[PDB]
Amino acid sequence: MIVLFVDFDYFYAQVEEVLNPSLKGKPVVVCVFSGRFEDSGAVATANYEARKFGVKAGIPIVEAKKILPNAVYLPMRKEVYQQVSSRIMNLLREYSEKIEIASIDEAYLDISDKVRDYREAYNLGLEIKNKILEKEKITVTVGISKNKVFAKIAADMAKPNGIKVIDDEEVKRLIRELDIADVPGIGNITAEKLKKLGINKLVDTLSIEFDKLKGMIGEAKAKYLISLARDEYNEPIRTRVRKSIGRIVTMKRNSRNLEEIKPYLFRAIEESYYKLDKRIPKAIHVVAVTEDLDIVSRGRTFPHGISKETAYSESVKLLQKILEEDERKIRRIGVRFSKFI
DNA sequence: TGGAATCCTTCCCCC
DNA sequence: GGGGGAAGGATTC
Ligand SMILES: Nc1ncnc2c1ncn2[C@H]1C[C@H](O)[C@@H](COP(=O)(O)OP(=O)(O)OP(=O)(O)O)O1
Ligand SMILES: [Ca+2]
Ligand SMILES: [Ca+2]
Repeated sequence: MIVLFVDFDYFYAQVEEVLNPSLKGKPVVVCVFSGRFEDSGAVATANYEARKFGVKAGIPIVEAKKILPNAVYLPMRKEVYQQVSSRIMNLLREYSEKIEIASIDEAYLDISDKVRDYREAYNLGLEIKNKILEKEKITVTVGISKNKVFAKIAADMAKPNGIKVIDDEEVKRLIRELDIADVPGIGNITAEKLKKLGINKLVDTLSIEFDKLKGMIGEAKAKYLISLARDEYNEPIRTRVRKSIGRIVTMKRNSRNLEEIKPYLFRAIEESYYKLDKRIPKAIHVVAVTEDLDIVSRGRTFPHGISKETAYSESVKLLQKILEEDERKIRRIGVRFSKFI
């Protein structure tokens, strides 16, 4: 099996660059302004000229501004990047039918049939990078290996504007060599839990009683890691299905007054129902980010779909449960819909 | 900030 | 005991 993975370089900033080419060469910061004070919000992403000074996804816009007061700061336009995304995904379909769209900027391809080895794959690699650059003026990084996980690791190593092959000899090398934190699916919380068990490299996973692993990081993530370390990971490329739709918004001020929270909640419902587009959910969840940035949710599944009218009334009940059961103020409020007919 | 998948624990109903 | 589904969270990208 041969998997080819594509990650679109600094994606939101690059689209902004493409749509306004004068940006190129400058540091560009795509921001999610939250509207509480001037420059409240976070950075969605930044191009490389900004990242090399620490300006990156996650940091507050006020912090980015302190480091690069003269960078170019743009509000995020998700819809635009999304439409550009779709176009690029279409290009890749013309290279394989088996395609796993992982994110707005990530896709895996099963090119087992279309190619014979890591020479030919490298070429198809370049064919694709070039086609996407030609048709869309967008640079991407390509990772190629024996399974998804490694395909992605290859890309991470080779970015930006790279293309990289992790063969079999390297796979075996990285199983011993690679820091387990750099393995997809392993965040700060799992990486620290693995340190406490002495797992610092993928191979260490074999020096443990399976139940102690399951006991710590959970069963599924334990099997994941073990199969990887055993050169045995082999999950297939599959169409991912939209299972949930929603939208959460930031309120100007933290609050506990019901009538103060409702309009944000209603706006959240509205945007969500538009996004549904002929989809009909039987589940609603009201989600709230408390003032200490903790996340509380109350929900309900119906035996039928939910009309906009029903969602309005039910969301207020769930919002009321939340207030009744959590004493903190609400920072962010919103909804998810799920269990589509 | 923020969308959404996947997972995990718990509770519950009931053969 | 365990299938089976909900609910509320935890974790990740
Ligand atoms: N923490 C975040 N907050 C908001 N949006 C994000 C965040 N991280 C990523 N995104 C968005 C914007 C990104 O361009 C896009 C893809 O993320 P990602 O693949 O990790 O990096 P990137 O596209 O910005 O470039 P690169 O992979 O070269 O670092 O999704
Ligand atoms: Ca990318
Ligand atoms: Ca990591």
